[PDB]
Amino acid sequence: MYVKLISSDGHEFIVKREHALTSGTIKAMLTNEVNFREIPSHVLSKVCMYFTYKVRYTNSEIPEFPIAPEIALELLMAANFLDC
Amino acid sequence: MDVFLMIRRHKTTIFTDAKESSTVFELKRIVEGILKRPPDEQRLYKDDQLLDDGKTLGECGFTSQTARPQAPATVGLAFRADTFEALCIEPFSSPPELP
Amino acid sequence: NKVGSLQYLALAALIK
Repeated sequence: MYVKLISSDGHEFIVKREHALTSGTIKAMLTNEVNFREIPSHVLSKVCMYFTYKVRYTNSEIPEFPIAPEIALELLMAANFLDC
Repeated sequence: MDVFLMIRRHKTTIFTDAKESSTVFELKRIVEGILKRPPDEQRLYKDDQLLDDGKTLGECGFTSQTARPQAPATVGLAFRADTFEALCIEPFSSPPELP
Repeated sequence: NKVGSLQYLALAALIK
């Protein structure tokens, strides 16, 4: 039901399995635990919020998805890697 | 309406959702399902303020405007060790700065 | 209503 995503700085993010399958890369992985040696906390947290935001508002007026310009490049790289 | 939450203790974040009409107790059950510690072994906090088990999440300040999928609200989680630890939440890594 | 891919959203955030 839930999967555990681990960041490079050792944070664990417990997300619903169905939400995490928004990522094509993660969907290719799947135990209940995926390790990311290259994605830091402040990026992986946003990635997780994206999963939920997408599942909820896909086929919904859609509110903005907030991204600080300071995290955007790292987020871009992460999202590319994650295929989402 | 649904509320979206990051339940946080130390370096662990649970991304979950509940209803505004959910009691704090129901949240503790979700946490029990994930972390295998029953409701009476948990304290939940918002804004350094202890949450009452019998209150709805909405009464506690978790609303659709406040706890959104793009921008979830944090709930702090403290476990009974006999004695409850003080709230320990580790920050995420610091975002870089621009040029 | 369709949610944009995170790559697109992240790039749009660099444009701003």
